[PDB]
Amino acid sequence: VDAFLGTWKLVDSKNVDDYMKSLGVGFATRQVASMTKPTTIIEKNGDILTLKTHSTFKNTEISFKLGVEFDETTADDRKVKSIVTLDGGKLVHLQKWDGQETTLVRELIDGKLILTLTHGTAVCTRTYEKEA
Ligand SMILES: CCCCCCCCCCCCCCCC(=O)O
Repeated sequence: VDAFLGTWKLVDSKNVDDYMKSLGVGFATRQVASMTKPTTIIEKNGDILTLKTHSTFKNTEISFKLGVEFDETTADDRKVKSIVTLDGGKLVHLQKWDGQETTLVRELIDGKLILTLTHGTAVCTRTYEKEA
């Protein structure tokens, strides 16, 4: 996981509105989200990973061990069962609730961190660049 660690800032986003609409996020929150550029911080302490997402709108923090299920409350206030794993070099975060699923897949391409979010038929891609 070591190549994922650090501070990353959003530089590009495609289809976030479609993804949020699929999740049932209301139009006013979608407005703010389409204009926010979060910072994501990924840190490790032994086998515990901490993932922070900071912005002017909402802040979230989760800590987890790879491969061990945990309870998570998401930024849009879903209560989900989550698991994060390493699969083919990608960090795969699966959230399950009410019989639904959404995946958040992070992969490193050319030194950038690409986050792909899928729910239903909606696919959003967000690109993050590393801050020194
Ligand atoms: C947490 C910053 C985004 C603000 C949007 C809050 C309501 C939508 C939340 C949808 C799930 C989280 C999306 C994560 C996107 C990312 O980390 O870039």
